Amino acid sequence: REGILFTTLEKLVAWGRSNSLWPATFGLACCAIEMMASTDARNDLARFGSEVFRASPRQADVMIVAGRLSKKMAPVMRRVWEQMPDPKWVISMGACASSGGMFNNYAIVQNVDSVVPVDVYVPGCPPRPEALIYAVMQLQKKVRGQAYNERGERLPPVAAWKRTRG
Amino acid sequence: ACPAYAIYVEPAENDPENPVSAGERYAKVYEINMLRCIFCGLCEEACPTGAIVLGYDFEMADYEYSDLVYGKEDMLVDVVGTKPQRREAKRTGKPVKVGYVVPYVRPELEGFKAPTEGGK
Amino acid sequence: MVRVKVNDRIVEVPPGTSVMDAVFHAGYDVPLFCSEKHLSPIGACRMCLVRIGLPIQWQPKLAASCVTAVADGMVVDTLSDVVREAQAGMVEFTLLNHPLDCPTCDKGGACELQDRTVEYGLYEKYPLELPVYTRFEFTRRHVDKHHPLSPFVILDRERCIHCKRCVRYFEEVPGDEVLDFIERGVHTFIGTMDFGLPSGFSGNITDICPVGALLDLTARFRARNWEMEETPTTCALCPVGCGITADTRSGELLRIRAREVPEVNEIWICDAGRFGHEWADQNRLKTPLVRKEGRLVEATWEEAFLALKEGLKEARGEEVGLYLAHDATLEEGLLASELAKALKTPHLDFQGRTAAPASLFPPASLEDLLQADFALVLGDPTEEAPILHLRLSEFVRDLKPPHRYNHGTPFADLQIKERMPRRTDKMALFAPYRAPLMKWAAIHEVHRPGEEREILLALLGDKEGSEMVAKAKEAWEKAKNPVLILGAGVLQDTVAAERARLLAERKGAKVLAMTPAANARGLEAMGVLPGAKGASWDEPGALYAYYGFVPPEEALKGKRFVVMHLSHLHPLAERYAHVVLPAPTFYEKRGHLVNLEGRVLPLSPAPIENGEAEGALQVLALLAEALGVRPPFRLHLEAQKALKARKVPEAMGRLSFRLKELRPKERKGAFYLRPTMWKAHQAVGKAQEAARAELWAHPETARAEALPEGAQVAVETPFGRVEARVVHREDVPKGHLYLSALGPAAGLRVEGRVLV
Amino acid sequence: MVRVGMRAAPRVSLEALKAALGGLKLSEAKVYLITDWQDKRDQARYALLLHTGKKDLLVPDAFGPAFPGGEEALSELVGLLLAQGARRFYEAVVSPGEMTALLDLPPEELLKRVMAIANPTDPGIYL
Amino acid sequence: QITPPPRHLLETSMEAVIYHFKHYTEGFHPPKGEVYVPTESARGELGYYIVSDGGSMPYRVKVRAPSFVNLQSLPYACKGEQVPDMVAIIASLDPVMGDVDR
Amino acid sequence: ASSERELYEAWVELLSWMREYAQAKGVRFEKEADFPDFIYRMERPYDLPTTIMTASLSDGLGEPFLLADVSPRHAKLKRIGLRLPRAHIHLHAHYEPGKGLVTGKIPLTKERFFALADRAREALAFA
Amino acid sequence: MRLERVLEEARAKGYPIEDNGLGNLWVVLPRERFKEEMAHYKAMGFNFLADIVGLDYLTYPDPRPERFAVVYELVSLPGWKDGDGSRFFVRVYVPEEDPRLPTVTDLWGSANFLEREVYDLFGIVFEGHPDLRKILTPEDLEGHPLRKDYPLGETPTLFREGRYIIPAEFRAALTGKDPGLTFYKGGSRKGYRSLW
Ligand code: SF4
Ligand code: SF4
Ligand code: SF4
Ligand code: SF4
Ligand code: SF4
Ligand code: FES
Repeated sequence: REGILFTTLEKLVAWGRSNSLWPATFGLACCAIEMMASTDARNDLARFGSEVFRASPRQADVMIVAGRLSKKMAPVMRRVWEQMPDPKWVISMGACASSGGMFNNYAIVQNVDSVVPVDVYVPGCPPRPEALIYAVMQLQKKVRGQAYNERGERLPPVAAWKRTRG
Repeated sequence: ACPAYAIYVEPAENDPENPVSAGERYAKVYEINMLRCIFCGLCEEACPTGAIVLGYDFEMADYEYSDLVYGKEDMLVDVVGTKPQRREAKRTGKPVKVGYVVPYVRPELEGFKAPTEGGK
Repeated sequence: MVRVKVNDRIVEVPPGTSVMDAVFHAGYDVPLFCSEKHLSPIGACRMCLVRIGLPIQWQPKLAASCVTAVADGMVVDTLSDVVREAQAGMVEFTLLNHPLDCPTCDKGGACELQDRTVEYGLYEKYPLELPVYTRFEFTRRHVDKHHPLSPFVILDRERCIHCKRCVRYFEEVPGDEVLDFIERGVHTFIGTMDFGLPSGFSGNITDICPVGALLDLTARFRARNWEMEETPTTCALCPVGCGITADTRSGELLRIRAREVPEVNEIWICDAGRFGHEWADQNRLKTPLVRKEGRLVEATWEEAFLALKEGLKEARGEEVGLYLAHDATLEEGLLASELAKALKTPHLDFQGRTAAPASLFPPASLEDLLQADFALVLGDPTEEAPILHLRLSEFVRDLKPPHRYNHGTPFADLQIKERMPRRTDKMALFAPYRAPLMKWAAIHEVHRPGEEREILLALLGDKEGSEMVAKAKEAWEKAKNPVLILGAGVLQDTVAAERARLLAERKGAKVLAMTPAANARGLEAMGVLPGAKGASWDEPGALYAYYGFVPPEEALKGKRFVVMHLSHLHPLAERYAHVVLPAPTFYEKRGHLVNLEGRVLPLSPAPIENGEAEGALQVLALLAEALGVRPPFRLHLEAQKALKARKVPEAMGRLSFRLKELRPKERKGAFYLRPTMWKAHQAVGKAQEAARAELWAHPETARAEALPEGAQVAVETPFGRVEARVVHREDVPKGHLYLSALGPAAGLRVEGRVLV
Repeated sequence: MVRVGMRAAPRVSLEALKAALGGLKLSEAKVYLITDWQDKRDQARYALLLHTGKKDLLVPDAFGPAFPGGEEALSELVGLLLAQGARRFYEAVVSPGEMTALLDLPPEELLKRVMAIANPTDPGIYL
Repeated sequence: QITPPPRHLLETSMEAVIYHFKHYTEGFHPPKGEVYVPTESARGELGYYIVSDGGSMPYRVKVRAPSFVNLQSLPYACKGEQVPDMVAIIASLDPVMGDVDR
Repeated sequence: ASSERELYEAWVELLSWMREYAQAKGVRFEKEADFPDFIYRMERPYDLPTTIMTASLSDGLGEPFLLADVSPRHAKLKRIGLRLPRAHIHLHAHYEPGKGLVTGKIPLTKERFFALADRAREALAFA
Repeated sequence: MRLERVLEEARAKGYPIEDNGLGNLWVVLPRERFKEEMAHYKAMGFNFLADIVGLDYLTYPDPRPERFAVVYELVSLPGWKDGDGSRFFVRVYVPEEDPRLPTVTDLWGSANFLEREVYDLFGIVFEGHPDLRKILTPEDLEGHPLRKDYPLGETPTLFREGRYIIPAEFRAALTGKDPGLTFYKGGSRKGYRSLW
């Protein structure tokens, strides 16, 4: 029941969800290859708990928006995001997803927070694979409830808990 | 020359008694949106004083858009680390540890503090 | 017409065409430093050099195409290898001693030198041979840097390439020789002993200097030229409405510049229009206020309109006042007029309405002025309609409108020679003081206030005036097509305007009416004038009223409900107004205005941070609904349709409208409200002390009233209390004190008293 | 294309929008919530452009929490659009200097510009 | 006009500052004309149809996207093949959709 | 040769002299222009002791009455030059080793500079 | 080789031949003769159809016959049966209010997708197409992006305290018709070309 209502139990389940981040592959653009390189045999996102990679949205919690989110893919991704279990986290990978990138035009959503609740933002073009590990570590200590912004605020464990989805 | 248009410069006049820049003009506001920045190098290639020059840190992921606009005093050579790194050093009591090592820093980065080849 | 050939092309062209202008007319190009639009060309920069054949018989040496006339069937070569060689050489000579300040130069990308250099320099000399940019490896010229010549103008004597544009302008266009060189040879640098920059047209050199020597101090170190957000619009401070270009970036007004529109102003702006922009973005009202507990508090729009409904629930249509501001667009005046048709009230007016309507008279085209024979002026153009002075500089020198080429205003008009003589016999001026233009109008008689009407009588010929007045009568007679120019005193003094109308009809002659209000002729044309009762913009007659400016303090007293639509907050409002709302400035509105020559000019909106404002259109649409009367206007498009229906022509189209009704008012003459170019609300930053109030007196009158040469004397007027620096002047008649009326209260005579 | 409501009057604009909306079927209509300042929704203001395909509807910058009680009106508004069958919600980001003049442009320019610049939005962020 | 000035003489010549400034703000203006050059990519024939109008920015840039025309052969290729083989027969073509959609 | 250094060094001394005069007579001294090969040096080395190349003694009205310039680090025929505006007065100072700073062959003493500046103050300044 | 024979065939047919000094050839065919001529072009052995590039000449400083211009690219593979290697372009102007052009689907199936793109990017409808279905832009998108009267749709870049940038009013680089920040553009910045 939501991972709450005991001081030890919420710490425990937050620990589990933090290190057991099961990525949901959503490769969009050239960010995708520097995403996969965070799993190659120089630098693997295969230690923290993300070795296995369930392409299914019904089985993976972290959605890595790796590339430009073109508008014709937005509504589809929409349902794909709703086709995730509720304990889900959404990372915005790359400049084109986090921001509009250099493609300031009619074609691209200029910030993916519009359609999906973003957990962590990561600048870069392409973000070095180790920066992707840094972003998942950021998300790690966020879902543990150990993350603070520049204004001093603690951030909720799971973004996408605060939106009247519909 | 910024092809992504992430650089905004509000200028001002040097105060001769306590000047900040070498000429008669300095940058009162220098903010760069790391989410817009596509990391070209044209800013470095156009800078005639070598002031703005790309560095090395990549551990810059943060949680909030409006916090990813790095400011002048968040990029001056005096500083040691990225914004989330400094914020963690404050909320943690643990000094900044850079997660990269390089054989050496360029001359154009005079002053840039980094681990250098193992001399230390 | 005359035949010319540019390197491959044949052009028909009128004779007086400069070779450079014909070259551009063929679509070709040549560097340009010495010559300029509307300036007397002299071969100085030696940049315009072309090849000329006059038979194939090439000229022995290269002819200065900027100052070389054209002949029928003359061959012009601008592409010869030798031509580009010489052009690059001259460019290198010019660039020799520049201070290397481009990065910190606020002229930035908009430096004619930069562009001509990047165009013609470094001809491919004959491989991947290592090129060298500069050969001169000696020490460069260094002189005094960033010297403010005036609170508006900055001077960097290093960057000057010693063209003649600024001094040639100052001699020719304003007729104020307040700038010239000091030394000669290479040591030459610019200086003056006239430091305040007396000419009220000083700012325009700011734009002309092809280098960053002379810059706009008020826009120093804000942004680079290409970075600024450019919105072209029209300045509505005074009725000539020059075309301007407003540069804004990041929500605040950075810099105002001149926009070329030869119909009204060629490339010129007055110092007040161009440098008086600090007040737009500095401190202004962004929240509608409400008077509830004996004080003003920021309120929602809903609560403001609720209070409006309730305070006007029993508001009768014969007690509501509709008083608009002198910069009101055609749309606003038309809506107010239509509403007063519906909302039957006899008292509506606008801020700068004249007791004698300016619509009485046929508009005069300024190009018709250049073709005109004589100019009979009563009043001071420099203060009432500033750029007329500059247009007068074109007229009085026997200049005439150029032929309109394919590239518009010609680069080198041979009609303008240097140091041209200014005629003393082609115009006649009558002003209450020795007007600065009296230099060029020998026919002059310094009168006193309330004397105009008698001068007009004498010029009509029914009685005998002074020698000067009889001479002006004579010259007006001999003139076959003269132009009559009326000041603010006449337009506010019914009978004098009547006699002027009589003179300008009996002799076929157009009229220039210097309205104290900008869009006055449009509001008249759109129907803004009081009715029977007649509570005018200064009269405290109405019981409910809408005000868009600062009326006399006595105007407010007695009313039951008063609603002001301001942009800034005036103490007259936080103590007498019931509902105040934000109003956008003329910079940030959108619509059309009517010049004093009948030409409508657009206001495009500026991207300035207006706050939560709504245009006076929406304000009246909101105010009439509380009254039951459904307003016809809320948006701009319907306003454009109802305008075109009201028979107002397109932009730049001249609107023909005459008017026959006079509403005179007595004038209690003790103090004079001198018409001022500078406007009261412009006293911000660098205009603080420049747009100060002044009290001018004859030295005998000074000694009699004990007014020292430098005292800051406070004075009380129905228009408020203002303190003013005192000036002794020998031409002001005895017993009179000219108070500088820094508002659109020009030409008015009102009582008052001097506080201690 | 109609223009209903006024600036900074969430309740008046909302009630006029209820009345003028009626039983309009929005199965293929498009809703553009134009705003400024992409990130900071905490103080955001919102204008609405409703393109039904057969006629269009404009409401100026009168919605959003930047106005007192604007978020409650915006909540009712998005709930209303969702009730009538809307599926496609869009947000266009324009400069504050644009938003005000934009409502004075001809219908074709305003509508073309907005439909060109639109960002697909999750309506949940405004509920 | 084609290459920015060398970085060392920015402190010697005015012309250096002019060319650096203009090139990095405006750039250069090539002549009016259209151009194309082909090359061999890991996915076949590539080229740019570049129309320049004499301005500092190209008038139009069209890309001959090799994977874009190459993809038309999918219904033919995978016609009659197995369902699993529809994957290899795509991978055998090496598509890059950043190239195709473009 | 390397005398350049002492020249620039002596140049500093000259500036020092200038400042003293300004502080005595209560006249505004202003740093006019710095070294370009020091502003525009990006990674390049800079060996000069100061960054300032041109300065002046300005009256109350801002018009200078005494101007001084020194040749840059990379220019040929290195010198120091002096000028009186409006007075067609120009001086060419060198630095000869052992003797000192010379106007031609005449050494340039501090008191000579003071007399020239005082004459300038009395004569040229408007206020 | 077949390019030379195209030249000797067309020049007698009154077809102008556009050439820049770089080695690229344009052959302008009118609307009608286009279809049968290019059918013969395939019959001449033009196997390979590289490009179909759509052009909007609206904002070009010099005017042109028509707003839209469609260019096909015909080639002959050097390594096939009879490989010459002749590659050249065929330009055909298309009216703004008559965006008609018969398809080359019957000759090449390659123009299946390519032409569709031009119907997506431009208002050009290609007659004789198997299926003109919008390829790239979203289904609900209204209009044709690449024509100059269609906005690019830029969105401002954001900063800390109200400070923003609108790029189209920010860009310092000049297009062909933008005269520049001085009174005009001449010399190198009205076109520059080095002489080898
Ligand atoms: S940020 Fe760079 S690497 Fe990532 S999708 Fe955008 S262009 Fe590609
Ligand atoms: S690398 Fe420099 S020029 Fe490129 S986007 Fe970043 S700030 Fe702009
Ligand atoms: S200051 Fe400017 S306008 Fe005047 S002569 Fe020098 S370059 Fe020409
Ligand atoms: S005036 Fe022109 S050449 Fe001189 S520093 Fe300014 S932009 Fe550069
Ligand atoms: S003369 Fe009048 S309209 Fe022209 S700039 Fe000055 S105040 Fe504005
Ligand atoms: S010499 Fe200046 S252009 Fe003729």
